Amino acid sequence: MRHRKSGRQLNRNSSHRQAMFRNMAGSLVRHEIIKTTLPKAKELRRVVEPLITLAKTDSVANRRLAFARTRDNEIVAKLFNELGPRFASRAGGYTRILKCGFRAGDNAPMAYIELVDRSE
Amino acid sequence: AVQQNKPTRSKRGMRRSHDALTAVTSLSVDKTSGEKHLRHHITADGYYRGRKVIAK
Amino acid sequence: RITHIPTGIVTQCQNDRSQHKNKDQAMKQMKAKLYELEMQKKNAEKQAMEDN
Amino acid sequence: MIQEQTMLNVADNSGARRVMCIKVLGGSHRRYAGVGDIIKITIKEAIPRGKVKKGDVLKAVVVRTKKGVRRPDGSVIRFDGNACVLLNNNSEQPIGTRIFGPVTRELRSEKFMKIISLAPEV
RNA sequence: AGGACCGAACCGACUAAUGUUGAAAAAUUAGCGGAUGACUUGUGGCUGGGGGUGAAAGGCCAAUCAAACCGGGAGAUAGCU
RNA sequence: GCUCGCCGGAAGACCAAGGGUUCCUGUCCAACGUUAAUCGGGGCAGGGUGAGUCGACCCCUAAGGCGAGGCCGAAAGGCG
RNA sequence: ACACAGGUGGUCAGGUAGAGAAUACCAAGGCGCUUGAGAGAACUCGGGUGAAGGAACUAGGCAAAAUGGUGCCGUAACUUC
RNA sequence: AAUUCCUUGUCGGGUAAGUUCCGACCUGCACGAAUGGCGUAAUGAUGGCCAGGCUGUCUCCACCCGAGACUCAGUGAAAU
RNA sequence: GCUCAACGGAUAAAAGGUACUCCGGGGAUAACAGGCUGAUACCGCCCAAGAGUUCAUAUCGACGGCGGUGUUUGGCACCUCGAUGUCGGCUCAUCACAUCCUGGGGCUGAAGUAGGUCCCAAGGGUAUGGCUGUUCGCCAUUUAAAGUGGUACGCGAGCUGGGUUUAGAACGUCGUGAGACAGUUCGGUCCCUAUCUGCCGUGGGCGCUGGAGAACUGAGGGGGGCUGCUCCUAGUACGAGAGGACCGGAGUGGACGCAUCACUGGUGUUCGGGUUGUCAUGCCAAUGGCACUGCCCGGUAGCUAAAUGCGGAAGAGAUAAGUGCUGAAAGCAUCUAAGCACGAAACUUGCCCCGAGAUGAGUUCUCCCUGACCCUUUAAGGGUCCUGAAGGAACGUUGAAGACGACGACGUUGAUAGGCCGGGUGUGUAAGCGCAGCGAUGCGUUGAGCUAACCGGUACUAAUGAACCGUGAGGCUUAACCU
Ligand SMILES: [Mg+2]
Ligand SMILES: [Mg+2]
Ligand SMILES: [Mg+2]
Ligand SMILES: [Mg+2]
Ligand SMILES: [Mg+2]
Ligand SMILES: [Mg+2]
Ligand SMILES: [Mg+2]
Ligand SMILES: [Mg+2]
Ligand SMILES: [Mg+2]
Ligand SMILES: [Mg+2]
Ligand SMILES: [Mg+2]
Ligand SMILES: [Mg+2]
Ligand SMILES: [Mg+2]
Ligand SMILES: [Mg+2]
Ligand SMILES: [Mg+2]
Ligand SMILES: [Mg+2]
Ligand SMILES: [Mg+2]
Ligand SMILES: [Mg+2]
Ligand SMILES: [Mg+2]
Ligand SMILES: [Mg+2]
Ligand SMILES: [Mg+2]
Ligand SMILES: [Mg+2]
Ligand SMILES: [Mg+2]
Ligand SMILES: [Mg+2]
Ligand SMILES: [Mg+2]
Ligand SMILES: [Mg+2]
Ligand SMILES: [Mg+2]
Ligand SMILES: [Mg+2]
Ligand SMILES: [Mg+2]
Ligand SMILES: [Mg+2]
Ligand SMILES: [Mg+2]
Ligand SMILES: [Mg+2]
Ligand SMILES: [Mg+2]
Ligand SMILES: [Mg+2]
Ligand SMILES: [Mg+2]
Ligand SMILES: [Mg+2]
Ligand SMILES: [Mg+2]
Ligand SMILES: [Mg+2]
Ligand SMILES: [Mg+2]
Ligand SMILES: [Mg+2]
Ligand SMILES: [Mg+2]
Ligand SMILES: [Mg+2]
Ligand SMILES: [Mg+2]
Ligand SMILES: [Mg+2]
Ligand SMILES: [Mg+2]
Ligand SMILES: [Mg+2]
Ligand SMILES: [Mg+2]
Ligand SMILES: [Mg+2]
Ligand SMILES: [Mg+2]
Ligand SMILES: [Mg+2]
Ligand SMILES: [Mg+2]
Ligand SMILES: [Mg+2]
Ligand SMILES: [Mg+2]
Ligand SMILES: [Mg+2]
Ligand SMILES: [Mg+2]
Ligand SMILES: [Mg+2]
Ligand SMILES: [Mg+2]
Ligand SMILES: [Mg+2]
Ligand SMILES: [Mg+2]
Ligand SMILES: [Mg+2]
Ligand SMILES: [Mg+2]
Ligand SMILES: [Mg+2]
Ligand SMILES: [Mg+2]
Ligand SMILES: [Mg+2]
Repeated sequence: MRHRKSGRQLNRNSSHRQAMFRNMAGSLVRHEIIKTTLPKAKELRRVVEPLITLAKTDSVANRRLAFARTRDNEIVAKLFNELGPRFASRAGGYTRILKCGFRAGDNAPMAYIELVDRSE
Repeated sequence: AVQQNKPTRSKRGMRRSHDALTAVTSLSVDKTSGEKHLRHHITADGYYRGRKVIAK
Repeated sequence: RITHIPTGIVTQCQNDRSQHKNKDQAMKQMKAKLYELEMQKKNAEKQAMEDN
Repeated sequence: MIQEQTMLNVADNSGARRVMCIKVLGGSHRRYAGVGDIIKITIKEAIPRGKVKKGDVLKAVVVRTKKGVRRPDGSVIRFDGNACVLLNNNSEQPIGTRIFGPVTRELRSEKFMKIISLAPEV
């Protein structure tokens, strides 16, 4: 069934998905572009964009809610100072999914998820 | 649940009728380098839609 | 089983191994229990006779 | 959903405390009982000198269901506690005189006219 | 004090499910009994095939037991296939 | 290398038993690993175990084994 | 028989809560189990929750569900006291 | 009755309804006194039965979370 | 000199158990099922005394007879002992009619209601529990009725293992004993990933004659087909009363099926909140991890039921049993022989779904292609260059679609999905700070903060322009109209 049940299970625990998408969102912000499969890319897109949505307004309250998620100040410091200002006027897609190829090991369709505006 | 009589080569081939592989055969040349690749996939060095998207 | 149609007393028998053999025994026991019912109705009218 | 083996309370002045529905009267394979359906119960507990006694089998009508009854507007009158009213087995004629425990307007169907008339509320 | 009580280690193995070309030629998960004793366990010995040992099932004696395994008699015999 | 998750009266850390180089380094990928494999308890070469105080050996001894003569038994051998 | 969910004697064994070597979460230390990536059907297995009823299930309350600690009050028949 | 064939014996109790269960009568097919007879407090992973509680056992399933199943890449069996 | 009496005499001389069993063979020979048969069994019929107040046939039916069925118990060993697994229950059924109910009728010891019996009829429906391992049966309470059987007394490569025929033990009885019991009792491993056939769903290839895109007709087939009660007619007909209709027409339920979340609820480990233990974020504060989601309390979408709608039919054609008209054979009589008219939930349609692989491969509408040269045993041939259309497929973003394919929407000439924004829903008065208080904590800011797939907008991100396949007016014979 799963009629209108937008969320992807990823063959894992729910306690694993909260920590996989926490550490993978963390390495996307520390770096600027990472490499993973599409089904993780289409889903990381659902977690990292609500952070760039969040850090457009700095406050003590917004730092906490951005610290419950991602659980590390370095990502919180990378947010609110870099990304918030760097994606200010744009209202929408703060990241880009880009298909590349496959892995030698398990043949998984991969993609380079990237934050937009990286022509520095 | 085992089997009763041995199947033939005929039955072994008719079953592998639909196991036959299929190629892509219709690639796209990029606007910049023209290196052939898959539709909606980056090149070997980082070109995509006539643009170095790997930025490296 | 031998069930009497007017009365309703049942007479079962499963002693031997043959249906033909259990039939005669169940017919015999039914023959006993039906006649012994007649001996009580003979005494029931006799007891009511003594009550006058 | 009052069905077989359901332990109902009693809601009249007859004597019983706990009854148990043993058959939902009304139809073949009939699963449960509802609003004002007639059911067959047995008495599991009574008051000492009362009218009915333990181990007797008579009819009843459900009055207050824990699942509740739906009104035609999409509203429900969900009570809290299953309860019934004992009846004569041979006629409508409820054996009670003091129907306690407020009942539903959905019983007003001329064969239960005595039930609503003796009822306290609703 | 106790062949006492509840309950881990340790020992044992009653119920259910899974498993039964299994992970495993008897185990696993959730429960369970004993748990200072007629207890359990390490190391080293002793008792042997019509014999050993047995809180006694005809159980156990190297995944084998109403008579172990190996070699020989032996190519036993088979009115049977 | 940075987060995460598991064990923590163990899946941690030492000995005995039993194995026998599986220890470490350089290098290699056919076979072995239930996948790939640059990697490895896999292949090849080299190096590695240093004791008066640890252990054994040694001194003594339990159950028990063997057992000079000896007793007994066709022989073997049994018992001491 | 294997790089096998098995078996294997002795010793050391911290912090917080706790009666405890139970158990939970961590320290030191050691590992993620030598196939993975998607999809999210029936069905199978390990589990969660549930309207009204509450054994009506069934060979049988099998399995689940429930009870569960400390202090105190109170505690029947019968009895070898 | 771990014993009664006939038999679900008969009467009583429990239940709306009780081939089982408890008490009793005695026509004991075919109980019986150390191959012990009759009771008996406690005990029991013991046999049968009842009640309270409690719940998906059931009325009648519904949904959800994980591991297979299903698809793709690698390796690649078996009874027959 | 031998009841060497098993008397062509195996020795001068000899009993039993095996459920601890083992080995070699047998369907040469049993148990389970199938098969042949049909004594018995079950059902129907025939003659008819008698019962029935009178009367044989309303309903029963003695003494006797004749068959059917393959549902009983058996007979025979034909089949299997180099395996055919067994009763009952669960589940899923399916067919037969000797029909339990509903439907249509005759007769009646049928006034009415309610029944008895026989004929036609298989469309659908055809109990829940206490006791037993039991089927059956008894009992309680219903229902319109709680049919009888076949189907390895259907179903263990689907489940259970209670019963029964492994190994333990005991009682009663039998035996000197080992043991034994159509006596009994407590306990006791139920194996297999489906090649084929079959069945349930879903696709690929090719064909359908130029190709492609849509919409239908429609042969064939499947699903569905149940029924109670109350009321009106009328408390009329009938009946001394007591009681109490047919037919026709409304309303309200049960069972079953289809469909759907607007309502009521269930789940809702992607949402919010509370709290215990402990570790960590340098520490307070504030959070995160772990302990089945730690335990809980609620809850969006979706799914789904106990929730909410709907369904069976009416009517028609042709008929069964049956009822009549006209009416001869047979001056009469008579439903039948010619002819005609009524007559059931059964048959064919009507309702709904599948459906042109219906190879008998249909029909209609629309769109697209009307380029040049050689060879040749010159034929619906082969080859080359120039164009490769409509359309399809592939790929991509995904769907209330879905196992995989497929199917539907969209692909910047953009709303398909993610994000963002407004709104809604849910949870509930966040964080920080101020004040009150020794403190936990409360109040104020504030029905705020956070808000999952929900609703309406918006191109910010991703659906890149091309390429790949598919062609170039479509054979032969004949007829009918144009020329
Ligand atoms: Mg997987
Ligand atoms: Mg968790
Ligand atoms: Mg294939
Ligand atoms: Mg224990
Ligand atoms: Mg020997
Ligand atoms: Mg010899
Ligand atoms: Mg522990
Ligand atoms: Mg090396
Ligand atoms: Mg390899
Ligand atoms: Mg090496
Ligand atoms: Mg030195
Ligand atoms: Mg000595
Ligand atoms: Mg000398
Ligand atoms: Mg000597
Ligand atoms: Mg391993
Ligand atoms: Mg191991
Ligand atoms: Mg501790
Ligand atoms: Mg550490
Ligand atoms: Mg699942
Ligand atoms: Mg539960
Ligand atoms: Mg239990
Ligand atoms: Mg539990
Ligand atoms: Mg009795
Ligand atoms: Mg005696
Ligand atoms: Mg005795
Ligand atoms: Mg004696
Ligand atoms: Mg004794
Ligand atoms: Mg006692
Ligand atoms: Mg004991
Ligand atoms: Mg009971
Ligand atoms: Mg594969
Ligand atoms: Mg002789
Ligand atoms: Mg025995
Ligand atoms: Mg044999
Ligand atoms: Mg036979
Ligand atoms: Mg007469
Ligand atoms: Mg006769
Ligand atoms: Mg037959
Ligand atoms: Mg037969
Ligand atoms: Mg013969
Ligand atoms: Mg046969
Ligand atoms: Mg009549
Ligand atoms: Mg039952
Ligand atoms: Mg029954
Ligand atoms: Mg069966
Ligand atoms: Mg078992
Ligand atoms: Mg048709
Ligand atoms: Mg039809
Ligand atoms: Mg009149
Ligand atoms: Mg009436
Ligand atoms: Mg709700
Ligand atoms: Mg919840
Ligand atoms: Mg939460
Ligand atoms: Mg704190
Ligand atoms: Mg941690
Ligand atoms: Mg708990
Ligand atoms: Mg809820
Ligand atoms: Mg043709
Ligand atoms: Mg297309
Ligand atoms: Mg627009
Ligand atoms: Mg969207
Ligand atoms: Mg506040
Ligand atoms: Mg909070
Ligand atoms: Mg929001």
